[PDB]
Amino acid sequence: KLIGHEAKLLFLKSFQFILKRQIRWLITEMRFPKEFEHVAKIIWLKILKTINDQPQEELKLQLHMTSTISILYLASTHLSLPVYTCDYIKWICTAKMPYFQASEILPKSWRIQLPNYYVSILEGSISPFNGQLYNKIALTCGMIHFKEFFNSEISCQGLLLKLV
DNA sequence: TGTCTTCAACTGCTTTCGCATGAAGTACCTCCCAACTACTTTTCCTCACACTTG
Repeated sequence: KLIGHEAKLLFLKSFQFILKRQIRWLITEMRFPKEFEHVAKIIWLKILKTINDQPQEELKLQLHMTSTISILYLASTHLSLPVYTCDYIKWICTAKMPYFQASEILPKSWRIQLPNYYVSILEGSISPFNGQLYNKIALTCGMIHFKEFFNSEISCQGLLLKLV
């Protein structure tokens, strides 16, 4: 229950946390050591860097339901473990991600922090339409300047195998 | 003009001494309160049309 800059800071924070919860199920899910974990962490560290700069009263960050998986997606590609469609279907099928419902938090309290303008608009709003999902990845790459930072992006002779 | 006589209406009382065990007048209006559903609210997000090229 707070509006403005600090409302945003915790909106920020909550976004912070669920992604982390997302990542660890990621590790249990695939089991691809420190590596998957730390690359994902700095990726968002890098994402955060940008958010602070256009701060003042910049509230454009309200990253979407898709922003988080785009993050995990790009981090995975850096590593280049899998694929997108496969990942998405697997995730929906097993709810592997905490993606669809945002009640997890650890907030009970973050919830009450008045999901207000933001945190309420977090965790599970709706399912991806048309490019309502590849477009975000591009935006993340732009903010990220991801291609310079990470090697071999979108690759995978494994998607071909998956497909045949 | 004067005195006597009756009847009926009204006054006042008819154990003491303690526990009990207190309750209860109050109508007209109400604003507040509690409610169900619908509607509205704040912040955020993402795409779209057009113009110009050859």
